[PDB]
Amino acid sequence: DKEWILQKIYEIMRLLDELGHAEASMRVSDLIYEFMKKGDERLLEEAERLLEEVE
Amino acid sequence: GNYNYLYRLFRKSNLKPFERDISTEIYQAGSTPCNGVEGFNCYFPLQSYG
Amino acid sequence: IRGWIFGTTLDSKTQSLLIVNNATNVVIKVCEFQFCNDPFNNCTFEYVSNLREFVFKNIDGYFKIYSKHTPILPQGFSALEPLVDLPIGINITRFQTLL
Ligand SMILES: *[C@@H]1O[C@H](CO)[C@@H](O[C@@H]2O[C@H](CO)[C@@H](O)[C@H](O)[C@H]2NC(C)=O)[C@H](O)[C@H]1NC(C)=O
Ligand SMILES: *[C@@H]1O[C@H](CO)[C@@H](O)[C@H](O)[C@H]1NC(C)=O
Ligand SMILES: *[C@@H]1O[C@H](CO)[C@@H](O)[C@H](O)[C@H]1NC(C)=O
Repeated sequence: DKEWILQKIYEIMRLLDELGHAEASMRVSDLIYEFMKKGDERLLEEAERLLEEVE
Repeated sequence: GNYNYLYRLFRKSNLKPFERDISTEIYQAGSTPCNGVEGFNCYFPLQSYG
Repeated sequence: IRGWIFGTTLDSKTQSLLIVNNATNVVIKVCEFQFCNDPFNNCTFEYVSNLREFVFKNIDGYFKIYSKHTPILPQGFSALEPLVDLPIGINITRFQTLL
């Protein structure tokens, strides 16, 4: 499951760059770094929430 | 957005003091070899600052 | 013997430290060199300057070289003086001697 979560967060920041919202992308990237060091899956929920605010 | 500046987001290990790693080899996040190809659990290690 | 190659790999990909004594001087480079399987682009450092003892150490940041030249591996004792401190921020796991 962790592998899919990392892929989803990665795709979210990639999209945020494409959408022209670099600050949101930067914030999501930070979620990736923290995620790769932890078992905390709520970082996905934050990546998704940030994307929803942008879209 | 100025996307010229890059930082490394994905790395297999931490750096030693004053070590300079400029490799662009695709990072393997999963259990399977990437062989230079991005995709599920394979990423280009550098992310831009927009 | 003219020189040495130091790095993680000796096949491009990663920067390698090449130290070569040729004719009149010593040429030191840290380019991502493509080496031959029998030796004898991206550069961050370049510098250009019987029993010969050398010591090579890789501390964080610097690559340290010590050396001593004495007249004549015979039994005896001497100490090696420092030669050069190279500010090369690379990973070294293997090396090769160039003849
Ligand atoms: C120098 O590079 C070597 C590889 O060429 C590194 O060794 C690898 O380290 C990773 C991460 O811990 C391991 O998963 C690999 O199995 C190791 N490979 C080998 C052949 O040992 C080494 O750690 C690097 N040195 C420094 C200081 O970063
Ligand atoms: C020593 O090698 C360098 C290349 O690294 C070359 O430019 C130089 O001319 C050589 N020295 C002599 C005396 O040929
Ligand atoms: C030098 O390294 C950079 C990555 O830092 C790469 O993009 C570039 O293509 C390399 N140039 C050559 C000539 O290999």
